[PDB]
Amino acid sequence: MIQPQTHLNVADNSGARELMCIRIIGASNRRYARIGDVIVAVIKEAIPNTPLERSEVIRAVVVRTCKELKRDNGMIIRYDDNAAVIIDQEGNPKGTRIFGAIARELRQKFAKIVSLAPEVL
Amino acid sequence: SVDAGIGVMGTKLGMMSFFEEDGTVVPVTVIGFKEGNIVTQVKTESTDGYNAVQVGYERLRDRKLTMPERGHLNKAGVIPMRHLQEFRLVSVDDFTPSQKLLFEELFKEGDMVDISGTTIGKGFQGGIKRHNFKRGLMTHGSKSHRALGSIGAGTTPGHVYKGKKMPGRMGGTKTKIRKLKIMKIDTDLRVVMIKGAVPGKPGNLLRLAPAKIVGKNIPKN
Amino acid sequence: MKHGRKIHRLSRPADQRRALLRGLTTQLLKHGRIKTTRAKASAMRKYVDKMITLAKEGSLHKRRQALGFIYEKQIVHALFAEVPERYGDRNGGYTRIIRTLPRRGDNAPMAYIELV
Amino acid sequence: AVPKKRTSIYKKRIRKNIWKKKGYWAALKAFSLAKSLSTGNSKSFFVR
Amino acid sequence: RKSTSASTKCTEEWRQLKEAVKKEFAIPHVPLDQRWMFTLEEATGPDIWNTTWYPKSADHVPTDKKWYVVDATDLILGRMASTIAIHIRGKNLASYTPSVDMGAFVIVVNADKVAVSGKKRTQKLYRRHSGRPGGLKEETFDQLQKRIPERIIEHAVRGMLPKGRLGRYLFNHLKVYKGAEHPHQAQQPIDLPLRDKRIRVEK
RNA sequence: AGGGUGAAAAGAACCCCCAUCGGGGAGUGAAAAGAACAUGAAACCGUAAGCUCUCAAGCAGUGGGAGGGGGACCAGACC
RNA sequence: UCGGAGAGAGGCUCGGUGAAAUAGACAUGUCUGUGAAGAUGCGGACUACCUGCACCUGGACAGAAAGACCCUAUGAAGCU
RNA sequence: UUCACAUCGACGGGAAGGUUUGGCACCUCGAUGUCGGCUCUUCGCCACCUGGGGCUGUAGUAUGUUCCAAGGGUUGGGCUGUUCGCCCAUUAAAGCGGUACGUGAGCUGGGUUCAGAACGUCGUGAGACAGUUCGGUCCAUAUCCGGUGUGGGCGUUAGAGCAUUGAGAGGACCUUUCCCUAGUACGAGAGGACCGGGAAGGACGCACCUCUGGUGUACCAGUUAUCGUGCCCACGGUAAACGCUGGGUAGCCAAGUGCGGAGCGGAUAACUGCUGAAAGCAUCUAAGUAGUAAGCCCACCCCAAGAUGAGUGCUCUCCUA
RNA sequence: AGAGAAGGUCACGGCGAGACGAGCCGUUUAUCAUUACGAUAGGUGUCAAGUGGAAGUGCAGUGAUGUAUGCAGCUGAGGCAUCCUAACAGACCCACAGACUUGAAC
Ligand SMILES: [Mg+2]
Ligand SMILES: [Mg+2]
Ligand SMILES: [Mg+2]
Ligand SMILES: [Mg+2]
Ligand SMILES: [Mg+2]
Ligand SMILES: [Mg+2]
Ligand SMILES: [Mg+2]
Ligand SMILES: [Mg+2]
Ligand SMILES: [Mg+2]
Ligand SMILES: [Mg+2]
Ligand SMILES: [Mg+2]
Ligand SMILES: [Mg+2]
Ligand SMILES: [Mg+2]
Ligand SMILES: [Mg+2]
Ligand SMILES: [Mg+2]
Ligand SMILES: [Mg+2]
Ligand SMILES: [Mg+2]
Ligand SMILES: [Mg+2]
Ligand SMILES: [Mg+2]
Ligand SMILES: [Mg+2]
Ligand SMILES: [Mg+2]
Ligand SMILES: [Mg+2]
Ligand SMILES: [Mg+2]
Ligand SMILES: [Mg+2]
Ligand SMILES: [Mg+2]
Ligand SMILES: [Mg+2]
Ligand SMILES: [Mg+2]
Ligand SMILES: [Mg+2]
Ligand SMILES: [Mg+2]
Ligand SMILES: [Mg+2]
Ligand SMILES: [Mg+2]
Ligand SMILES: [Mg+2]
Ligand SMILES: [Mg+2]
Ligand SMILES: [Mg+2]
Ligand SMILES: [Mg+2]
Ligand SMILES: [Mg+2]
Ligand SMILES: [Mg+2]
Ligand SMILES: [Mg+2]
Ligand SMILES: [Mg+2]
Ligand SMILES: [Mg+2]
Ligand SMILES: [Mg+2]
Ligand SMILES: [Mg+2]
Ligand SMILES: [Mg+2]
Ligand SMILES: [Mg+2]
Ligand SMILES: [Mg+2]
Ligand SMILES: [Mg+2]
Ligand SMILES: [Mg+2]
Ligand SMILES: [Mg+2]
Ligand SMILES: [Mg+2]
Ligand SMILES: [Mg+2]
Ligand SMILES: [Mg+2]
Ligand SMILES: [Mg+2]
Ligand SMILES: [Mg+2]
Ligand SMILES: [Mg+2]
Ligand SMILES: [Mg+2]
Ligand SMILES: [Mg+2]
Ligand SMILES: [Mg+2]
Ligand SMILES: [Mg+2]
Ligand SMILES: [Mg+2]
Ligand SMILES: [Mg+2]
Ligand SMILES: [Mg+2]
Ligand SMILES: [Mg+2]
Ligand SMILES: [Mg+2]
Ligand SMILES: [Mg+2]
Ligand SMILES: [Mg+2]
Ligand SMILES: [Mg+2]
Ligand SMILES: [Mg+2]
Ligand SMILES: [Mg+2]
Ligand SMILES: [Mg+2]
Ligand SMILES: [Mg+2]
Ligand SMILES: [Mg+2]
Ligand SMILES: [Mg+2]
Ligand SMILES: [Mg+2]
Ligand SMILES: [Mg+2]
Ligand SMILES: [Mg+2]
Ligand SMILES: [Mg+2]
Ligand SMILES: [Mg+2]
Ligand SMILES: [Mg+2]
Ligand SMILES: [Mg+2]
Ligand SMILES: [Mg+2]
Ligand SMILES: [Mg+2]
Ligand SMILES: [Mg+2]
Ligand SMILES: [Mg+2]
Ligand SMILES: [Mg+2]
Ligand SMILES: [Mg+2]
Ligand SMILES: [Mg+2]
Ligand SMILES: [Mg+2]
Ligand SMILES: [Mg+2]
Ligand SMILES: [Mg+2]
Ligand SMILES: [Mg+2]
Ligand SMILES: [Mg+2]
Ligand SMILES: [Mg+2]
Ligand SMILES: [Mg+2]
Ligand SMILES: [Mg+2]
Ligand SMILES: [Mg+2]
Ligand SMILES: [Mg+2]
Ligand SMILES: [Mg+2]
Ligand SMILES: [Mg+2]
Ligand SMILES: [Mg+2]
Repeated sequence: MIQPQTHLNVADNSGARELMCIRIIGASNRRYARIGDVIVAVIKEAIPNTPLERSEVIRAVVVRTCKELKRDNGMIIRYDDNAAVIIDQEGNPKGTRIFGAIARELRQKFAKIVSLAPEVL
Repeated sequence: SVDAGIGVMGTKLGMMSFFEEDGTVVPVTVIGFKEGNIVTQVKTESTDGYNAVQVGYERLRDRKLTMPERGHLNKAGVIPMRHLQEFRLVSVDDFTPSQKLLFEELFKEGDMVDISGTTIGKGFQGGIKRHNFKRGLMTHGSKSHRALGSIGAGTTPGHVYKGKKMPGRMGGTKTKIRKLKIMKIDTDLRVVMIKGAVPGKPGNLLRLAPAKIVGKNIPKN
Repeated sequence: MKHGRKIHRLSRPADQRRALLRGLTTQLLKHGRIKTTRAKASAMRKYVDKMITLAKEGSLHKRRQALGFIYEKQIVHALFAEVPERYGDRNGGYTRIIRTLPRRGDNAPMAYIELV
Repeated sequence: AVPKKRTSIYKKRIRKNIWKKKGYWAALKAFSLAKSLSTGNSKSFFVR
Repeated sequence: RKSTSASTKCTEEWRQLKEAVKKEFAIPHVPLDQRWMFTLEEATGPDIWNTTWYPKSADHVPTDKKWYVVDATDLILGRMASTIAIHIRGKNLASYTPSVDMGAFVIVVNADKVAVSGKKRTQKLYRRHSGRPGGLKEETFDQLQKRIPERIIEHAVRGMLPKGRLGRYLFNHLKVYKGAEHPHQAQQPIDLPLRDKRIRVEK
């Protein structure tokens, strides 16, 4: 349930420490980013001397919410923080290595991302 | 509003969860039945002007029914019943007064139904709750909050419009929920499980018809 | 709204309504019959029966639970004496409510609640 | 908001008659109640 | 419950006495059919010759009135509706009075064969308005005539009847049917006289 | 700001309703004029009897008057 | 965002007591037209059984007297 | 490039509208008051998107211009007293107008720069400013109409109880990507379709509580201070309308769960047409017809015979003297 | 005029119905013996559910405290049973075979 002005942690190498979400995309006029949605964020805090400068406008996909994802098993999933992964407009992650768990719900639109994951839920 | 096929009536027993082999959980309303669903009366185009069949539903003690009504069900040769309803068909040849309906013969699995019932009465409700009015500002100076807003324009027209949305009574009405699906029929308990919500709390009275699809089940106009 | 909210409010806030009911039941157990408003009566049923059903068992536990409801000890002990005698066979339903002429001052409907 | 005019005699008589009709229903309750206490058979009721 | 107690008995009896004596001395009613200037009785009465004649209750009584039938097939809407209005109103009787109903009943049959000149079939526009804004509805004459064709002639005659109490009460005297058959045979309808030349259209 | 029961307080014994006030009889008086008392208009509040209103749009009247009722002596009139 | 539920004091019903500003008379629809140029009251259509109660505030150029703004007065006063 | 009329259209002309800046002073002065936002509508069409078309300097994709079309839609922020406007990120698109700034007896900022004060400037001066700056009180129990609901009376030609027809009225019929068709037509390539199928979304509507929860002063547990119950134990009161916290069933609720938007139905606008005269040729039109729109009307969903035109149906009841 | 038609209102017990009216359900609570219809509310008994391990008495410990008895104790606005209380007593409205005409039938 990411929405504009929400702050996020980044899940990969890409050298952004923190993102502020400004827009949800592809959802038409929706206000809610949930897992698997592309958001336009900006960089707030960066990891120094990295290809990414703060105050950059970038795309990222939301891989973790504190809201709850519902599969068809009746299974539910809730993380402790919000996080996204910074991508290209191709679906390829800019940074090459991902932290944290992800879901099998991303397997359709993003292959790379499920691949680089340390754990899958 | 000619109705496709005969429907039956039933009682809403409340909802539970229902698994499928692949572990898909569908929430289902469980619709029970009671002694009834008996054809009461039949109305011919000649006699009544149109074609319809009146089914009775709930059984009842004899005393509780009034003399006119009791006489109405004595003409049929049927047991005393609480609720009567009418279904409106295009062809009534298959039905004779006193005939009985079985919901197991009118409804298979994977079939589409339509559930009419009465809604929960929420009483007398404000503009917010009844029409989804946005509420005004809670804090900087503002005295409005849950209030209705302005109700019209200025000197002209100089009166409020008809139908202009206002607080009044909400709920408690005949509602129809189109295109539902029947997950499982239990013969032992004579119950039907339907995917999703139907109106009203348990102990309600429902009407199930086979779904009216505006292209293919109904007269064109 | 309220659907299925079953409690008797008696037009008092929670604290006062509790204390009211404690009071009224110590009165009922002390005098055996009393005159109140129909609302107060209908509300008071439940707690009367709670005390009676309580004293039918008699354990130090139960007795402590009654002492912490009723105001006057003496009445509680009297209960734990009398009840096994007087109510032993009655399975529930220990109160009669016999309604009367309304009150002159406000026209509040009155009633007589009896320990049966 | 005030009364732009003064209410006409007859309309006022109709509104007050409406308020007087509640007396009619009260008199019916009272009568029925009297005929109930006038048999001395009611165990739900008590008078002193 | 009709009380047969001596009281109500008595009262009814007495009232028929009052009525009897009031009937005997009252001036008789002489209907208007070859009604000659005066009966030796009226001659003792009020002055009805030097004042304008106004109809009394015995006259206009509903049960008397003529009935007429208009076959509306190949008639022209308006021109017929004027005739109809005249007869319903009573303007063709010597006894006509503006304040009273002296008129006839008129039965219009074949209300779907009524004819209209020029492009009106597709042009003429029947509008009616909900009373909400944006609440305007419009039909062409033809949509109407396929849907509920009686309303066309009712709507054309009601226009030419007076407006106001007498107007509406008059409007109930117009009985319209779409088929060629009317269930009024008991009332013995006469045919309607039409003195207009242009009222009959020929194709 | 608050005047005028009657000629005279003769200001109502006695009985009834009855905790008092208040009342109804009886008695006083030319009259009840009964003490909030002398003539007692209007607004305003009602009660009874006659006709009449619940498909109706209206500064409420007016000319025409259906039907119904009432007191007449110029009963063809008036209300 | 985008509202939700709850508790109290009112609101609501019943009994007791019981105001006020307001008020030519009011038998007090809508559209359009007209008109001192934004009409319940004039015209034409249209719509409307009688009458309550709870709510809402678009209208009645709603209500609370001199319009603080502008001008007038051979007005008033304070000040330079 | 040729070519006035794909698209522009100079010099001039003829209009409509009444939204800009104005002229007038018919209007109200007592307390008939301007611009922005909030809430809440509603209407117009000169059409921003969505539906159908003609022409193109239209290969395709995408345009350009124009025709019919107002059913629906028309985001969220940084910035301003602002109309205006600028930008950021989106989007199918982020239309322009009317309604006394539409809306102040619904809400709130400025504005009528009210009285305090300061700056610049003008004035000897008191003071002044279509200069700037900080501070600065609008009340309201709804009589009538209008409205949203919800009753009673009476009518409906004997009185009732049920079940319905549907005149009329409303709600809703919205939209985006993606995938087959097919990397097929089209084009040298780069690019890349019409038409018709399939899924997922958005907004909106109708319900609902199985799951995930919110509240839950019904309840359960911890726990601080303190006064009660004779004292320990254990409970009760108070710490407003929970002392403070941690949970919570039923209800109510959404962020949760379902479902909806169907029509080889009818008639049209633009347009495309077929037979075909008046003018032995031609012509979509004069006769007569054929396709065709998110528009119009039925169908869908609720209401509905006070529909006084008061409907139809089934049954019941009308005793005694 | 007696009586009280069918039905209605009131009363009485209620509600997932409700501002009030309105709506809906009840009003002796069955019999059964093979279906179902005769439990409205409260109480009582049991069940789901919540909370999370009662008091008392034992043991361990210098003690705060832990541990056993015990899915305990409290609660149970939800179900299902059972007439134990209250649905007692009752009251009011209400019964011109449906004015008049005309055809048709007999
Ligand atoms: Mg029934
Ligand atoms: Mg409710
Ligand atoms: Mg808001
Ligand atoms: Mg506030
Ligand atoms: Mg109170
Ligand atoms: Mg407290
Ligand atoms: Mg309990
Ligand atoms: Mg005396
Ligand atoms: Mg005393
Ligand atoms: Mg005395
Ligand atoms: Mg005397
Ligand atoms: Mg004397
Ligand atoms: Mg006097
Ligand atoms: Mg009418
Ligand atoms: Mg009438
Ligand atoms: Mg009138
Ligand atoms: Mg709330
Ligand atoms: Mg509250
Ligand atoms: Mg107070
Ligand atoms: Mg009161
Ligand atoms: Mg006064
Ligand atoms: Mg009126
Ligand atoms: Mg003019
Ligand atoms: Mg006008
Ligand atoms: Mg008018
Ligand atoms: Mg007039
Ligand atoms: Mg005139
Ligand atoms: Mg208003
Ligand atoms: Mg208000
Ligand atoms: Mg007006
Ligand atoms: Mg006026
Ligand atoms: Mg001068
Ligand atoms: Mg001077
Ligand atoms: Mg040209
Ligand atoms: Mg002037
Ligand atoms: Mg004013
Ligand atoms: Mg256009
Ligand atoms: Mg287009
Ligand atoms: Mg084009
Ligand atoms: Mg090209
Ligand atoms: Mg449009
Ligand atoms: Mg529109
Ligand atoms: Mg629009
Ligand atoms: Mg598009
Ligand atoms: Mg505005
Ligand atoms: Mg606008
Ligand atoms: Mg206003
Ligand atoms: Mg300021
Ligand atoms: Mg100077
Ligand atoms: Mg300050
Ligand atoms: Mg009022
Ligand atoms: Mg009103
Ligand atoms: Mg009404
Ligand atoms: Mg009614
Ligand atoms: Mg009636
Ligand atoms: Mg009737
Ligand atoms: Mg229906
Ligand atoms: Mg219809
Ligand atoms: Mg109507
Ligand atoms: Mg419609
Ligand atoms: Mg459609
Ligand atoms: Mg190719
Ligand atoms: Mg397609
Ligand atoms: Mg969808
Ligand atoms: Mg839930
Ligand atoms: Mg639940
Ligand atoms: Mg909680
Ligand atoms: Mg909950
Ligand atoms: Mg002590
Ligand atoms: Mg405590
Ligand atoms: Mg204390
Ligand atoms: Mg204190
Ligand atoms: Mg307190
Ligand atoms: Mg808590
Ligand atoms: Mg949903
Ligand atoms: Mg065509
Ligand atoms: Mg062509
Ligand atoms: Mg030719
Ligand atoms: Mg040709
Ligand atoms: Mg043609
Ligand atoms: Mg078509
Ligand atoms: Mg279409
Ligand atoms: Mg479509
Ligand atoms: Mg009817
Ligand atoms: Mg009639
Ligand atoms: Mg009876
Ligand atoms: Mg009732
Ligand atoms: Mg009740
Ligand atoms: Mg009884
Ligand atoms: Mg029970
Ligand atoms: Mg129960
Ligand atoms: Mg223990
Ligand atoms: Mg404890
Ligand atoms: Mg030890
Ligand atoms: Mg448990
Ligand atoms: Mg039993
Ligand atoms: Mg009993
Ligand atoms: Mg007859
Ligand atoms: Mg006869």
